[PDB]
Amino acid sequence: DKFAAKFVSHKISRTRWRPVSASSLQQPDVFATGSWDNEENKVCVWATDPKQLCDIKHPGDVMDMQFLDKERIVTGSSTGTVTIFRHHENNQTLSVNQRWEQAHYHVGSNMRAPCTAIVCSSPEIVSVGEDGRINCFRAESRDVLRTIDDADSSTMHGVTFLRTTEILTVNSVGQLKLWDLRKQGNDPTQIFSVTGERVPLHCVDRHPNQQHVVATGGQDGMLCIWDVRHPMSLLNAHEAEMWEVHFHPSNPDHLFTCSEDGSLWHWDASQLEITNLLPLSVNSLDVLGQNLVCGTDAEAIYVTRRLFS
Amino acid sequence: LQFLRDTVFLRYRTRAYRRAAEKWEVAEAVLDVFYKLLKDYEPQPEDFVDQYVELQGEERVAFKPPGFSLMHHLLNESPMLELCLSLMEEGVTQLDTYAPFPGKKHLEKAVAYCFMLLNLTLQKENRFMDLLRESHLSMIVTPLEQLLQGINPRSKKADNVVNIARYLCHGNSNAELAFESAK
Amino acid sequence: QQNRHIGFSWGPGDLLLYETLYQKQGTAARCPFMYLVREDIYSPVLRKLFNESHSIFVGLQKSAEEASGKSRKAQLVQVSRNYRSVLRACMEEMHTLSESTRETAQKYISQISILSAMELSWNLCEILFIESAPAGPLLILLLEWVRLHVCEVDNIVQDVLRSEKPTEHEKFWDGVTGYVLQGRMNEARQLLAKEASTSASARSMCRVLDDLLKKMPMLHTLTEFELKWQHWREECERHLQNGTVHMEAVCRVLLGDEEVLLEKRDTTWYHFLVSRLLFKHPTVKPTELHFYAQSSLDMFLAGDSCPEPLDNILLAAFEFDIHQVIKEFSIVSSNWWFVAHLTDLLDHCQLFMREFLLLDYASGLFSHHSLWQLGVDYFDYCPNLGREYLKLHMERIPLSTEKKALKALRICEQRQMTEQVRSICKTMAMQSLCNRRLGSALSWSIRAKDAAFATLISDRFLKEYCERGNFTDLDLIDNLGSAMLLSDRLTFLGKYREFHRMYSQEQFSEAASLLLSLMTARIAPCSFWLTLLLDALPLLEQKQVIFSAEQTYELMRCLEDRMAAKLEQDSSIDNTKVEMLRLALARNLARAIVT
Amino acid sequence: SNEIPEPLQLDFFDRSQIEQVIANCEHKNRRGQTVCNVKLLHRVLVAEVNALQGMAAIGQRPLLMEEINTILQYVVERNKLLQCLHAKRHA
Amino acid sequence: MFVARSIAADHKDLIHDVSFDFHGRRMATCSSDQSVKVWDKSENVNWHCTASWKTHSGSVWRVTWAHPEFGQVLASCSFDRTAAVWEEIVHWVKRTTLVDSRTSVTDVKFAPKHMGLMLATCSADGVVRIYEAPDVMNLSQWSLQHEISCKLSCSCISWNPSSSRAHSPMIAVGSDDSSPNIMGKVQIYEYNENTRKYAKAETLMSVSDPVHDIAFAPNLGRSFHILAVATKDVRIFTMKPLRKSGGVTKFENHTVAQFDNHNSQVWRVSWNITGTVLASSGDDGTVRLWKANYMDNWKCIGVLKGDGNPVG
Repeated sequence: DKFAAKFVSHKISRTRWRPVSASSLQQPDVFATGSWDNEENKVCVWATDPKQLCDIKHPGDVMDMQFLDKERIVTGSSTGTVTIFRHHENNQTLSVNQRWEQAHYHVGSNMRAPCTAIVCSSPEIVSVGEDGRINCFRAESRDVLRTIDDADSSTMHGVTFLRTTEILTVNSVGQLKLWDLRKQGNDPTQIFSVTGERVPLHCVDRHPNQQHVVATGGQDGMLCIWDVRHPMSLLNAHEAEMWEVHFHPSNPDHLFTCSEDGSLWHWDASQLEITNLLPLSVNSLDVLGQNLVCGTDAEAIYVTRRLFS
Repeated sequence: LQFLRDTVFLRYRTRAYRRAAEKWEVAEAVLDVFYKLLKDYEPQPEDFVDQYVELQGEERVAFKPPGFSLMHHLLNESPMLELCLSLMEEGVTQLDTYAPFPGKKHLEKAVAYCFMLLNLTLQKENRFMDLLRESHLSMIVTPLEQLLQGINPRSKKADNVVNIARYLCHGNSNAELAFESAK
Repeated sequence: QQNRHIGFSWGPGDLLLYETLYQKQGTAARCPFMYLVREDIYSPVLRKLFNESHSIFVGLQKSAEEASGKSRKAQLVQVSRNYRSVLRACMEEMHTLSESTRETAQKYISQISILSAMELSWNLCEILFIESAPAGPLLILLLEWVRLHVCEVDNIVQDVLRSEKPTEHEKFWDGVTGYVLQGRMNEARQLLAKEASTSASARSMCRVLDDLLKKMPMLHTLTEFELKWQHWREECERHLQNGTVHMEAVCRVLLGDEEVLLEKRDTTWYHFLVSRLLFKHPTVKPTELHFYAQSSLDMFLAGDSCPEPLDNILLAAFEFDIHQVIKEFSIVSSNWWFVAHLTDLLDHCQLFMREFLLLDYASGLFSHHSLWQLGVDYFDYCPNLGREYLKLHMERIPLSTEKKALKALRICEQRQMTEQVRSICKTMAMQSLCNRRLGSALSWSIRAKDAAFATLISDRFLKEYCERGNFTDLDLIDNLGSAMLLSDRLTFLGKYREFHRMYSQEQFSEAASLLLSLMTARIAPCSFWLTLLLDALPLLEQKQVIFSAEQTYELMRCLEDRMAAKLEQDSSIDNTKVEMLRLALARNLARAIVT
Repeated sequence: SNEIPEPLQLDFFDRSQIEQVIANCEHKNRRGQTVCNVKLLHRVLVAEVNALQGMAAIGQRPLLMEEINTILQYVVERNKLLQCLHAKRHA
Repeated sequence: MFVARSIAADHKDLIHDVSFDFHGRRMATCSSDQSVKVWDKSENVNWHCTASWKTHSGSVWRVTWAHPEFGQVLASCSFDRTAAVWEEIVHWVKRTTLVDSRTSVTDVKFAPKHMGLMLATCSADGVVRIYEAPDVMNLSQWSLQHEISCKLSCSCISWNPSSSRAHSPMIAVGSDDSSPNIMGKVQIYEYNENTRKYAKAETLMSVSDPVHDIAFAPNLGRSFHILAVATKDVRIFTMKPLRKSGGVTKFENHTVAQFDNHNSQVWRVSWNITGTVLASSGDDGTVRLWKANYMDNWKCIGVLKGDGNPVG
């Protein structure tokens, strides 16, 4: 009943709301979606059935999408190119701002390498990739500020700004590496791994308040709670790979985990209360207060405005 | 103001404290400044007119006095009001236990600051609402008397009023809160 | 053209046509052509249709066991209603598209018409078989069907009531008579409530007609209805006799007069049929409906109008011949969605091919870049020939990003398709390795549990170590654990790295033991033998003796065995090594004989 | 008292799948004889690893054989303990 | 929706044979100007030429792509009795030049992956040679392992795609020799493990006319096999193995379809990915597609005109 399902024609890989001003008591209404597994993929912007406002033909596949600010959307293509789009609200038109065509490319060989994940702290854009590379750019710089080459032989899947000038990266062999952007060396400060297992890690998230709490997800569908200072807790959850984990921004006591089996579970800390919000595969989710949106591989967008009712 | 409010109220809710008592001190400390900011805000006819200053070529609304913004977030259901009511509820519950808690006096002072925040609001509520209707602003405001009866997201009822009353039971211990509740 | 033979190259779902040479040893042209042969599945709205229908199907299949009898019948009717609702929604969406772009409106309008045909046919067939209502309720539902699909009478009456003074319109009596034809008394009575006040005699006659329309026996037990109906018809006939043009015709109708039902047949053949039945035969027999319909068609298409294919389909449905309906539809429609779903529903209705059509549909789903998941879903349900098809197409899907590959593997694993898993894993690993990425290759190899590829990867690591002097990705090598036992070469690498760690952090004794163990087991290749011996050398040299006498004797044996196999600068250093080794061993042996 | 030891540590097998073989062994020869026969069980176990093709990396065979022996011992122990419990219950 | 695409071939001379890869994105176009061009497909359907090189002086007949598991391996047979193996270095590089054949190598076919990398070349002398590369990293090393004499001029070869262990490897060999009386131009060779050599199993005596092209159909988990023979008329056969050793298991043959609708010589026959739709070419310049219905009745489903338009 809560969820209103509008069927689109493109598999939805990413769903992210437009950051809302805290001072004003406004409710988030505009969110953005990115599509994959199609000949001509695209980036759409919707307003809460959701009505699409504007969309742009995105070259390649939209792997990861982050909202830099209210008017800028940073998208990572599957060809490695990291692009920034400027939203002109007055004319409802998305326009290309700045792009780094060869941000990620495999060593020596010809052809391209995919950009798995991006993270943003205006004006710093750190992008990891399948190749061992942690390229760092700036909103107005036409050049790459720093490139940690051969950082990880294995494909890196995700990235997040632990503290400042520090990034936590997960890789295909099950290793959480703490990196530092000030040290000029190309070696990780610390490497956290489960003893004996090499289960790949797909997702990583940091607690909004305390910076020492990091939650990650593996191919075994297990939620591992880590303490970067001191895995504290291993939680059995899904019976299949956990693609994305997200903490609720306003009230962190709530957590949402999406798996390919098709279950948008909700964890409530405030005895963890686990409930199935949805009745193919759920790829992404984004929550901001009482509003949540998730995109599935069944070419559908599920939007709720009364999540906690 | 923005820094204080946002950061310190967040931490009020969810942030590890080695000492249990330190959880309340932070709240009381930021709540005191909220009180003294709201006490002197006398609604003027120029507060409800706003100007736009050109900072770095981006027309951004100017910063109204601390009181304007300290009120407009109170006459709606912003998490300020929700957290204030939740704080009163927690204080009533913990005080009902009648035990020697850590930071009992601190909670007394903080909830007193909360009740005084409420009691001051109602008068300037009439005044602001009256002025507000005349300035042709777009901001919307619902009086406090309809908000106290709102649906509490925790109890799923309008039980703010019941929580308020219970402070009367503790009249022999905390008479100040008793007087404020009666008022 | 010009006698050029046309070659073909079957790809994964696409035929490539190229014009080869003239066959005979070489009209002058160029050769700039390369066509691709293969839009039901490409329409976006139709994709959404497919998605929702898949979910409906899954729901139905799971509920087949629990729901029984009358409950099950109702559930089936409801499922049919859901399918038709989705069809209607899709049709409505396409209409706004045709409105937006009138340049493609013709194509869209044609598609919309085909969809409507499918939907109305769906409804008719579904009602007759699934609902299987008795003599009376069947005619009630037929009347409903006509009203819902043929809304032409409504448009007429709409234009009427939007006139300036409706009673004087040319359409007025037409819409009244149509309301009466569709069995809706109330609206015709509200209509002639308007003219009743125009004049006095008109008033009187309208009041009489209104009374009859109100007191008309109608079904909402059978014989009683029948006698009341007979009495009402007698009364109407008497009124007609007493009167003896528009109310004339209306009461002509209220009796069921064949002429007046013919002279204003101006809606469709089936509309004519329904009107005729309602008036002439209020009680309807399902078995003779086919004859009635044939007669109605012959009467309506009295000219040279040839039975449309749709008309033929409808006649076959009236003859209760499901097979013929399916056959006719197959010729007209390439999209098998309708056919398959209809067969599925009727199969659950236990009436009777289903597996064949479903297989074809899901095979097309696997020829689409994005619709391949629905194909998997539908192939699974087919009993005997599903697995083979599934395995084939799965193994032959393009794999690019690690995401797609991971999803494919997950799908395979659930259905216990080991061979398919292995192939995919091997392909991925090979590509990864060609582009450096040693770490990624190893993981994929571990997953397919392949000893050969693991051996290969471990060999490359050792080569790199020899050249650089330092091991790369030390951490990856330390936590292999049980994956190490996959290959013998992999096992060697791990133990060597362990020795490296050990002796570095003051665990010389353990390290030496591990080294001697490795050498004696012959896991090491021959070039690593010499390095292990060189390492053993300073171990002996250290003031605190590490190797025992017997261990050094075993090393001696290995050195001598190596010398024999070798036969079947470096040499100088190795001989010096040998001599020092011997001296140390002998001193230790003395100390042991001593101790 | 009851003293059941460690589970199966399988190198190139699935610990969960060995339970089906455990139930095969748990078939009652006659009455209350959930012990199959050491002759049959041994033969079957030896033939299982032969079926597993030892191809390129054929250096793990001694380890494989030790594992067979350990499994047999554990099965025997289980059966003995069950029989003892049954006798205790009778008493 | 049958579409018509006009890709400028950029070829100075007549194109002979094109062949797609396993995953359907890379294709090789050999031409009469002694050049082999590799066209790759981008995200957009547009095709782009990536590598162009000269290969052999003799007329190149066929081009066969290997399974991607072994890498990007190509193969090209020619009039000059050579079979070259190509591989990129990261430009295509010749690794070996198989020249044991004394006559024009006419057809080259890669073995199914389960057996290994076993290239097979049939020559006009009547000898099918099955080579084998021991290590995939070193592709310059190819050792001849089996030579099968057929006593007739070989024209085409086709392996059995079946991966069932019960089905021993089988290879089919045709004969283009226009023999006036000699029949049985299609011979099937089975691999007897006991003798570790290839032995003749069945000879299709029915085919008494020159065989231009043969093609096995995927088994699809069935007891019998399907072989398409292109002669003066399209013929489809069903070889059901008999009951059951020390020798070849004899077969029972039945001709289930014979189409002379081409009214001309059928030159090429190829199945689709699932072996349901067979295509055929002819002197008429038309490609007729044949598909079986639910009653096992084969019928033509499509015909094409020379100018590229479909026949309505």
